[PDB]
Amino acid sequence: QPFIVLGQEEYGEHHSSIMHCRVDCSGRRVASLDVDGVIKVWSFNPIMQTKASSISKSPLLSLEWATKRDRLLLLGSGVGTVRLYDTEAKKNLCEININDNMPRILSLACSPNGASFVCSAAAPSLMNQVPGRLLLWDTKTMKQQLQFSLDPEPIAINCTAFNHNGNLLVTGAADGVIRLFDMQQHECAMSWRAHYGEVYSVEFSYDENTVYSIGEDGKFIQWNIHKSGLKVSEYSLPSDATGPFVLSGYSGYKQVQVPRGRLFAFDSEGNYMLTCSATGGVIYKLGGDEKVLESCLSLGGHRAPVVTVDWSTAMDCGTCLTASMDGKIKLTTLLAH
Ligand SMILES: CNc1nc(N[C@@H]2CCc3c(C#N)cccc32)cc(-c2cccc(N3CCCC3)c2)n1
Repeated sequence: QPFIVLGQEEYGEHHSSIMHCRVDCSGRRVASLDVDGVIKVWSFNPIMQTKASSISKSPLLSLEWATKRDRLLLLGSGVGTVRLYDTEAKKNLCEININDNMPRILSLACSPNGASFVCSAAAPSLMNQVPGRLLLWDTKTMKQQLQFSLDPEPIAINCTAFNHNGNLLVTGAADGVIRLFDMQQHECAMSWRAHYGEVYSVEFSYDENTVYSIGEDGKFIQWNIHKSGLKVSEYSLPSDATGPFVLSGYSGYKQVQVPRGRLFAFDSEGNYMLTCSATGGVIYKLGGDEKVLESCLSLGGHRAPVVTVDWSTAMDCGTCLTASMDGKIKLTTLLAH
C-alpha cells in the first residue's frame, strides 16, 4: 500500500463517451469533453458541482488549461480553430482560424511560463497517416509565430508535452515517430522511431533524463533523452490500456473509440503511473528495470472501458480521474505515505 484511498466519487453529467478530462493548474477544477462536443467545468472538493456547461456547434478535439491564468481553457476544434474560453465568465473570449487546410487540432500544450502555446493541426483522416503541422503561438496576442518543419514529411501529431521550464517540447505522431524540440532555437533537437503505429501519449520523467511514450503497438517505453532512440525500458501493457476501446451489446452494434486523450498520468514526483483498463484505472510503480512491470493498485468502479485518465497532486494529496465510454468519470482521492 503506497497509497490510501480516501474515497471514490462519480461525475455523471456527461451522457456520451468522454474524450478528455484534465485538472486545471490550481488542482481544484476539472474540464471534461465528450464526443458530442459537450464541455463541462466542475469542482470536486468538497463535492462535485458544475460551474460551466456548453454544447459546441463545431467538433472539439482537444483541450488544455492555461498555466499562468487558471481560469482560461484552450479548445481545439475539428474546423481549424483554437478557442480561448474563460471558465469564470462562461464565455469564449476569442476564436482564431488556422489559415490552412488542416482542420484537426489534435493537441494543445501551454508553455509553463504562460507566454506561448503549441498546437498540432492535421489534415482529415482518410489511416491517420496524413499531413499535419505543429504551430507555435504567442498567448499575449493569440497570433501564430511560426510552424515547425517536420521531417521527413508533414504528419499528424497526436500528443505534445513541455518540460518543467518549457525549453523542450516532446511530441508523438501518427508515423510512430517522437520528435523533441528545442523551444529556444525552434528546431528539432532529436527524433527517433518509437512505436510500430501511432504514438498516443508522451511525457517527461520528473528528472527529465527520459521521456515515456505509449502507442498503438501496445507498448509503454522509456527513452533516454541524452541518446536518440536508446530505450531504457519497454513493457507490453494489457491491450485494454491502449484499445481500441470497444463497447458492445448483443445487437451487432458496437462503439469504437481510438485513443485521443491522455492514456497515462503520473504522481507528483513521477514514481507511479496511472493507465486505462476495461474495469477502471490501473496504477504501476515506475523506476524498476524489472522484467514484468509492478502493478500495485487498481482503482475499479467502471462498468464500461476507461479511455483516458489524469492525476493531479495538491495540498499533499492525489486526485485521479478515470473516464469511461458510458460518459462516467470517477474521481479517486489518494494520499501517499
Ligand atoms: C484574458 N484575455 C485575453 N488573454 C489573452 N492572452 C492570455 C494571457 C495568458 C494566457 C495563457 C496562459 N497562461 C494562455 C492563453 C491565453 C492567455 C489574449 C487575449 C486576446 C487576444 C487577441 C484578441 C482578443 N480579443 C478579445 C476582445 C476582442 C479581441 C483577446 N485576451
